[PDB]
Amino acid sequence: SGNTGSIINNYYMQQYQNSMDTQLGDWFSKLASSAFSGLFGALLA
Amino acid sequence: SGNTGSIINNYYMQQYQNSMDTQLGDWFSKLASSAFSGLFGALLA
Amino acid sequence: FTGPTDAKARYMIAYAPPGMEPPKTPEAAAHCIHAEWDTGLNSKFTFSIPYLSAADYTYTASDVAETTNVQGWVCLFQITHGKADGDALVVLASAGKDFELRLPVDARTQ
Amino acid sequence: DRILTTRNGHTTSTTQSSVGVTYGYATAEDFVSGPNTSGLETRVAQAERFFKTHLFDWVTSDPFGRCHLLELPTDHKGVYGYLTDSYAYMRNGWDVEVTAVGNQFNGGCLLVAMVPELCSIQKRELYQLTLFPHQFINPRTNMTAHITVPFVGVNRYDQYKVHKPWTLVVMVVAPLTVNSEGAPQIKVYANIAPTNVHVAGEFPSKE
Amino acid sequence: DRILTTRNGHTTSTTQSSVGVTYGYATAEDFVSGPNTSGLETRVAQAERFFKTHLFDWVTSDPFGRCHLLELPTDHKGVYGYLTDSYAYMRNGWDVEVTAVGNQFNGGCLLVAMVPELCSIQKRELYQLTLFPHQFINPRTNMTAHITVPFVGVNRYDQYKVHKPWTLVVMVVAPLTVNSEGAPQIKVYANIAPTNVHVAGEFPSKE
Amino acid sequence: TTSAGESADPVTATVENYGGETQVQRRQHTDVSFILDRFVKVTPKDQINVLDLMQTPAHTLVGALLRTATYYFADLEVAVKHEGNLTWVPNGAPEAALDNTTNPTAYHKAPLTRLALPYTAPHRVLATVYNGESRALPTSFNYGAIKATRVTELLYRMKRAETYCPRPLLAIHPDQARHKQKIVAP
Amino acid sequence: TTSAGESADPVTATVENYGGETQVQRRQHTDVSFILDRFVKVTPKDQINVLDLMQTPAHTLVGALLRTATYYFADLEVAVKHEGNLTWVPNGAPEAALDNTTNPTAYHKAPLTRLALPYTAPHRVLATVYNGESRALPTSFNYGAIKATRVTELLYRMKRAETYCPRPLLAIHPDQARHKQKIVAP
Repeated sequence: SGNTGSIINNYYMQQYQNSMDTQLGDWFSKLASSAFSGLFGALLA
Repeated sequence: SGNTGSIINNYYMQQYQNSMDTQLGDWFSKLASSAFSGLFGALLA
Repeated sequence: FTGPTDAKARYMIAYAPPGMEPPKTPEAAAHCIHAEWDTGLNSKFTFSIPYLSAADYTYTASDVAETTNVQGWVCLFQITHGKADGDALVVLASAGKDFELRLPVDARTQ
Repeated sequence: DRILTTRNGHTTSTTQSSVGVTYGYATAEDFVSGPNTSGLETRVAQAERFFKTHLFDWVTSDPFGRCHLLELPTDHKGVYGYLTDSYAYMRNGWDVEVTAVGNQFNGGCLLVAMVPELCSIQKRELYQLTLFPHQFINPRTNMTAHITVPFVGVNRYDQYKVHKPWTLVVMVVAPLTVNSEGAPQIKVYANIAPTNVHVAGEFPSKE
Repeated sequence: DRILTTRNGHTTSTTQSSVGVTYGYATAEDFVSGPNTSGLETRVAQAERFFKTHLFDWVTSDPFGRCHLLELPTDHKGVYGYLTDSYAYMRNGWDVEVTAVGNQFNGGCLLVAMVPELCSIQKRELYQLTLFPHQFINPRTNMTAHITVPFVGVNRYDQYKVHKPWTLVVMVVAPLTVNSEGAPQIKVYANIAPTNVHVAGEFPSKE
Repeated sequence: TTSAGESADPVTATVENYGGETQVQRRQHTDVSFILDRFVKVTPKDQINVLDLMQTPAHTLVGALLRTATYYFADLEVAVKHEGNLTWVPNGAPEAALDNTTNPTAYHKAPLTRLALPYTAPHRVLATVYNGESRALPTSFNYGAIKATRVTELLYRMKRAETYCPRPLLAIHPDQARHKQKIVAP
Repeated sequence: TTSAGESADPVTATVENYGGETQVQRRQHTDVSFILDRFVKVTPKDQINVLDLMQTPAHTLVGALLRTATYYFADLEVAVKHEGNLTWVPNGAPEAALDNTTNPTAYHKAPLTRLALPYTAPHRVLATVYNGESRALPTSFNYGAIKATRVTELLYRMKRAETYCPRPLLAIHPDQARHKQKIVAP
C-alpha cells in the first residue's frame, strides 16, 4: 500500500488526502514471470 | 456538504456548531437541465 | 442576427486547431471543423466549440511570455449577404454541456 | 415538421429555405466491390466534407443562358485533392449545394443542374436542361438548391487526371430583376462534397 | 512450424532468418477514445504500410558504441507524412524492422532498440540499453530484428511537429570482424511502419 | 442548433451536432458551498471591526465571487491575530458592549484565535446591494463586531453558503490581443 | 541454459541446473512505491520555488531512482522550514498569485510545516525527459510553486508513486579493481 504503518483509519476522508484517480473504459511482472528455464536439449543425471 | 474532510463525528452537537435552520409551511439546476438540443428541422446524415 | 426582414446573409464559423496560421478566406477555412447557417425565421444559431487538446486539461490563463497561443483559433466569416449593409450580428457565449473548471486560485481580477 | 440541416463528416450546412433535396439517378450507391480491382479498394472516410467555391456574379445585365460549367472534381487543396495525386483509381458521388443569396424582393430564377460528361453545348440545347438532376433557385421562394448524385461512369473506377465525369451547371432562366427594394447584385457560391470515396492503387512517392 | 512473414496493409515483408518479434511494453493498444478529444477522432487505415530508410554503413573500423538515433516520425513523403501536415493531433504505434545483410561468415553484433524520449546520452550509459525493447542482430544467427511498440506518451494525442516520442537506436556491440570469406561492408536498412493511427482535428488548407 | 432567437430559454447546441460525443463532466470545484469556505484577508482597523462580509475587497477571490450573488446566507467563522483580548458582540447590540467581558471574549493564545460565529442577522437572507438610502447598506447587514487592543490581521471564511439571484462577474480588460501574464514555470 | 541468443525474451538459468534449490525471496525493499516515499532535500531559492520533482539532485537516492522512470505519477507532500508565511499555488496559475493569501498559506508553526499536495498537472502522467524545445521540459511539469519570505530547507517526498518505461541507472565508476569505500565499523 506504500510506506504507511497505521492500523487506524485516516482522519481526512479519501479526497482531502490524495488526488482521486479516474478510470477510463503490471507489464514487467508478467515479463519476468514468463522466463524460460530448465535446459534446451536432452539432459542427463 | 461543504469543504469538510473528516470522517469522525463532530464534537459539538449541531447547535453549538452552526446556526439551526427553520423550515416554514434549485432553480438554475432546473433551468440548465431544460436546455433544448438536437436540431430544429429535418436533419440528414 | 438583428437585421431587417429584407436583408439576408449567410455565415460560417470554423475552428482552426493550433500548429499553423489561421485561415483568412472561407475557401481555406472549409477544411476545418466548420458550420454554416443562413438568416431566416429562427434567427439564432448555436455552435459548440470542440475541445481538442493533447493534454486532458488546458490552461485558462494564456502564458505571459509565450505569445503563439497554442490552444487554438476560432474564425467566423460571412460568405455572402443580400442588402445587409450596416446590419449587425450580435454574438454571445455560454458554458457548454460538458464544461468544467478546476483548481481555484486568486490571481487578482484583471 | 422539417429537418433541413445537412452534414457530411465533421462539417454541417444549415439552410432555412430548402425546398428539398433531389436525389438524381439513384437513391443508393452501386456495388463498390468490383472485379476490375481484385478487392484492393478501401474507403477513405476523411474525404467526406464540404469545400466552398465561387461560381459567378449574377447581375442584372445577364441575359438568358449565361451558363457556368465547372468540372467535378476541381482543384481541392485539402484532404480530397491529396487523394487525386496519391491514388490512381477512385470513385465517388457528389452532393452539391449552391447558394444565391439576395432577398425576397429580387426576381428572376436560375436553374442548377448536375449533368454527366458535359461538353460542346448550344444555347438552343439549353431549353432541355430539365432532363438532368435539376433544382430551380428563385429569390421569391428559396436561396439554395441541394442536389445529390451517385458515381456514374463508363467503368467502375475512374482516373480523374484524364477524366471528369460530372459538371455542375448553373444557367439563368429569367434575368435578375432588381427593384427599388431588392438587392442589386447577388453572388453565387457553392459548397460541394464527395460521398463515400473509394481509392484503389497507391502511386509511388514523388521523391 | 514457423510463420515468419509479416505484413501491414498492402505491403509485405518476408524474412527467413527471424529469431522472433519482440512486443515492447504492451501487447495491445490503449483506449483511443479519450476525453481530451470529444470523440472527434478517426482511424486512418491507409497510413499502415512500410517505408524504407537508410541508417548507416557498419564497417570494420567502427568501435563499440557507434550509435545512430533517428527520431520517429521522420520525413515520410507519402500518405503518412501527409497526415502530419493536415491533422494537428495524432497517435500511433510502430513496428520497426532493421536489416543488416552480410553473410553467415561475418562476426560481431549490433544491438537494436526502440527507446522513448531519447536525447543527451553518454557512452557510459550504453551498457544498459538492454532495458528498452531490444533485439540483437549478429550475422552468425539472423539478419533482421523486428520490434513492435505501442503509443507511449505524456498524453493521449500528440503534436508531432513539436514532439518525437520514439527513437530507433542501433549501436554496435561487437565490431564487424570480416574474414577471408565474409562480406567487407554491410549496410543497415530499415522499413518502419505505423500501427492504427488516429488523427483528430483538421488543419485549414494552406491556400 | 437553430432556435427562436429571442425567447431566452436555454439552448445548448452540443458537440454531437457535427459528429462526436460528450464526456463525463465534474463540477465540484465550481460548487458555491465549496468555493466560498476558505480564508480571505481583509484590512483591519485598530480596535473595532464590524464583521460585514462586504468589506472583503473586490479583487480577491471570495470577495469578487461573493458579489456574484444578490442574496446570500452563510455562517461566518473568523480567524484573527491580535494582542490583548478580543470580544465578539452579536448583531445590533450597543457598541459600548464591546468592552464587557461577559460577551464571548477569546483570551490571547499564540499566535491566533479562530472561532465560529452563528448567523445573527434578523433578516432571512442578507444581501450584497441595497437601494435604501442614497455605505448604502443597512446597519443590520453584519455578523457583529469584534474589539481588541490592536488587531493585526483578521480573516473571514463563510460556510454553509447559500446564494441567490446571480449578478455579473468581471474579469480584467486586456489591452493586447490576449491578456498574457507571466504564468508559473520551472 | 542454452537459448536463442538474440530473441531477447527473458531467460533465467536458475541454480537448480547444476544441483540445488532456490529459496523464498522477498522484495518489499525494492518496491517502487516503498522506495520513493521518503523525504529528500533539494536546494531552495530565496522566495519562489516551483515544485518540480526533476530539481532533485542526481546523486541522491530518490532523485537518481526517480530518473529510472520515463513516466511517473506521484502525489507530492512537501516539508519546508521557513520564516514568514508560505503560500502554495496550483499548476499554471500566474506567478502574481503567490502573494495572495486566499491560496493555501501555512502560517509559521515552529519549526517546520509539512502539507500534502495533490497531483495538479493537466497531463495523465508526468515525465522525466522530453524532447520538445532545444531546462528542456515544459512548464506544465510541476506541482506548483511555493513562496515565502525566506525558505531555508524544503523537502520532497512522493507517494502513491507509479512508474512506467524504465531508463538506465548508473553507479559510479571504480578506478581500482573494486570500488572500496570506508564502510561503517565499531
